[PDB]
Amino acid sequence: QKDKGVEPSEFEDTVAQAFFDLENGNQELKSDLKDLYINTAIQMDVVGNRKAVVIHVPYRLRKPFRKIHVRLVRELEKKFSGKDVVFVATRRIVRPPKKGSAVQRPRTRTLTAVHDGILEDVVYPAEIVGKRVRYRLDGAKVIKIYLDPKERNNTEYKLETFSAVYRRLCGKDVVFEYPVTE
Amino acid sequence: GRMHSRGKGISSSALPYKRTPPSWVKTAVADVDELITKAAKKGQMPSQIGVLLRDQHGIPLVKSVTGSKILRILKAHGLAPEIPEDLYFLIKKAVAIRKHLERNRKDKDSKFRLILVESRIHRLARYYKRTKKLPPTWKYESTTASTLV
Amino acid sequence: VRVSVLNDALKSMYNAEKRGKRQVMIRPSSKVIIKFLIVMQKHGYIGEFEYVDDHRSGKIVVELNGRLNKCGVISPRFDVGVKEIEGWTARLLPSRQFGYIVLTTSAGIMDHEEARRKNVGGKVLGFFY
Amino acid sequence: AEQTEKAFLKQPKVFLCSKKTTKGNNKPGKEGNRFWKSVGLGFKTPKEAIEGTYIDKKCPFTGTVSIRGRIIAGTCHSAKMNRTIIVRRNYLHYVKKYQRYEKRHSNIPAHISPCFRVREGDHVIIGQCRPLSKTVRFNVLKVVPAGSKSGA
Amino acid sequence: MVLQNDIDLLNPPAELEKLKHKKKRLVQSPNSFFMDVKCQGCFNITTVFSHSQTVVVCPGCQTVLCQPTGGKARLTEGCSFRRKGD
RNA sequence: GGCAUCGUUACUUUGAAGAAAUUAGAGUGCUCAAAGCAAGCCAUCGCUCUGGAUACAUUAGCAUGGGAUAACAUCAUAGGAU
RNA sequence: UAGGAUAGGGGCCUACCAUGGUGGUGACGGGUGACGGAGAAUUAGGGUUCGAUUCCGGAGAGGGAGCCUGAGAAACGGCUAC
Ligand SMILES: [K+]
Ligand SMILES: [K+]
Ligand SMILES: [Mg+2]
Ligand SMILES: [Mg+2]
Ligand SMILES: [Mg+2]
Ligand SMILES: [Mg+2]
Ligand SMILES: [Mg+2]
Ligand SMILES: [Mg+2]
Ligand SMILES: [Mg+2]
Ligand SMILES: [Mg+2]
Ligand SMILES: [Mg+2]
Ligand SMILES: [Mg+2]
Ligand SMILES: [Mg+2]
Repeated sequence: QKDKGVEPSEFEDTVAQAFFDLENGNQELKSDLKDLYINTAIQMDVVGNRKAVVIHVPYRLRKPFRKIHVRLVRELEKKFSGKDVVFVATRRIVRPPKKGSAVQRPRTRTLTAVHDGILEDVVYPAEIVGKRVRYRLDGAKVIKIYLDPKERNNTEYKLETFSAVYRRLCGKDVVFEYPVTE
Repeated sequence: GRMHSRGKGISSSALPYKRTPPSWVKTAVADVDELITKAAKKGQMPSQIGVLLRDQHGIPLVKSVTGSKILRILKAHGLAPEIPEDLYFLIKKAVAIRKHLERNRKDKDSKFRLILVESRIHRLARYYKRTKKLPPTWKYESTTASTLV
Repeated sequence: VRVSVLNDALKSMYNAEKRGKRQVMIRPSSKVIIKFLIVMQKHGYIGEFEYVDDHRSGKIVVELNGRLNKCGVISPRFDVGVKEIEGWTARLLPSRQFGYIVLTTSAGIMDHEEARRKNVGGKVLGFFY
Repeated sequence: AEQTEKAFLKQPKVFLCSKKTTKGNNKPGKEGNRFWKSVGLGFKTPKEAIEGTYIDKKCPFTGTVSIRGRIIAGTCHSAKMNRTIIVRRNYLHYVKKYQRYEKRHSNIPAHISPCFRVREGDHVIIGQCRPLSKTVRFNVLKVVPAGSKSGA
Repeated sequence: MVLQNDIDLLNPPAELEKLKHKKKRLVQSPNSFFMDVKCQGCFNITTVFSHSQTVVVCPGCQTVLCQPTGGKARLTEGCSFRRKGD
């Protein structure tokens, strides 16, 4: 459901009804929808038009959704159009350990190591093959990401949606690109 | 360069940037775990288990498919050897050198190599003691070393 | 062995600058190297530079604009207070009109004028002018 | 028992033969009771000093010695003695001409009460007291075993 | 080829790095690959490493496929080679 | 006014305590100066509460803030946290 | 550990017990035409050399030792001995 409290927003109702509805209409996707549905759903319009929706698998159901993320969003195409639905995973970001504070806060799931841990979630069907960081003269560093050339799908027009989503989820400017070779 | 030579060779491996296992790998974690455990039962060792997995069973890198190193997998399963592999092979080489040098007292070049290998053995043993990978009472006794291997 | 990556970075950059190169490659990268380069770029002594992720230690490609005369580290990192900065200025710098000394104070990595502004001290990383 | 000498060992001013009961009488050491005190300075009296049978007049917790002066941390150097250890205090001396530090050390003999179990290389915290011997002027106040402070 | 003043280190030519040492490339990459060797008969799915070190066999007749050498494994003349990739 | 119980240091900032004399330094026309800590003024049965400033003073010690750069052990039999 | 002695802590001394204590981070031993410090000379900075002497602390009254009186001395412009 959601991390704290009992009453979520007014937006999750549409996605919950879509979850309860979309199962009826598939053969394999129908069966494997007994997992915890969502934790939050947030809308965010991108520059110009074609607003986007961001959903949060808790943590553990992320691996099963990689098996359906290829179809689910496509199956979610026959839904509230004007959508760019993207799934991420909610993660703890514990800063706590101070100068003392012998607590270790494992160096795997640190703070802002989640930042690059949500980055490939937004682009799950296309795995990143390269990353560069350019530090501009105004202190306005940008991140350029080379995704795998095997696009073969709608990953081409989601780049600005990914940029807006990352800007509103981590406060970083990211511009995507593709290799010239293949 | 080399610790005990003047060489400057740089030949090594180059792991791919893509940390995820390749798509064509259709082997589950359970099969890899069972294969590693069976190999460790057959007296193999992590370095020579990784190569067997890479060649025969088409597993490019264990840390990718299973998410953890071979030594960690064996230690979690409890099949890990009592002595680290590199120290074991260094001790084996030193034992072979001593066995050969016993009958050739004038071969004053294998004595120098023996000194070098004993120095490497002692350095590695000190490191493994510092990280509690060996008992603090461990000691390399040359006469009884061959019984260990 | 590589005991100070900052010295290797600064020395390679200075050597490339003397030869009139327009780009230089620095390997391996690190956060302190990035902060030193950021200070130098902010004061207008270099231009663009991009960090390349090689998944192991990262490289930096830096664009030179010909404005950098010398840049070099100071080893070991001596500790200087606010009252000693002047003395080091009389040693590492051509004149009081320009030049910069980089300090790693507990408020971050900065130049010596900024350290005097904030009235803080620290260790000396290097210098550039 | 704790009596291993040719004289009976007892805590001073602690009457050991009162007929009236105990275990509820304030100031432990009244009507027959182990006498113990808190040394202050934010130090915790060990349970082995309150519920103990040893007798030590030089112990800071159950003795006649009061801790005042300087508090010094260090590492145990040699503990081959009878209720006394050597504490090694490592520091850095600043050679001014060369603006550089040289490693220095200084051994300090300290008295360790029978409530503290110690080993070579342990991390000890000691506090200055009145002279107890020719060289002993400190009492061990805390012992942390080597290779510790774990948990995350 | 005056010097790197004309080329761009950020975007170097895509073929010159096909020849440099793997460590010395802009981003380190392996020079090997995996191949599914197909025998003359059936059982054509066996997967082998390019720079293999163990003499692999086949379920049918053990059909010795490759010999380990100082570099790429010496595939036999009778065994057909095609490569699998990411 | 609360109320805890805490990785340790180096480094850096701010504070305190810090003998005078000497040194630097403010005032002051000993006729100048080296000096001295005196003096100055309405032309008084006196006044300026006259002044007799201020720094620095390694290192070690005490206390406040900072955590960038460094050193120690702490790091997966859960003997972990709630 | 227990006493003795002291104005008082303490191998300061006695009886018994244990085998410890310091050292290439220089113990131990030797040289000093070595009292220590505040300070002095020269000083771009760093530094080098000096510091018996009037301010602070210590030690001595030809060389050692013992002591009375006294609140305070192992006093010497006090005693006793060599
Ligand atoms: K006494
Ligand atoms: K009198
Ligand atoms: Mg006594
Ligand atoms: Mg005796
Ligand atoms: Mg003399
Ligand atoms: Mg003098
Ligand atoms: Mg005279
Ligand atoms: Mg005098
Ligand atoms: Mg006298
Ligand atoms: Mg005379
Ligand atoms: Mg006399
Ligand atoms: Mg006379
Ligand atoms: Mg006299």
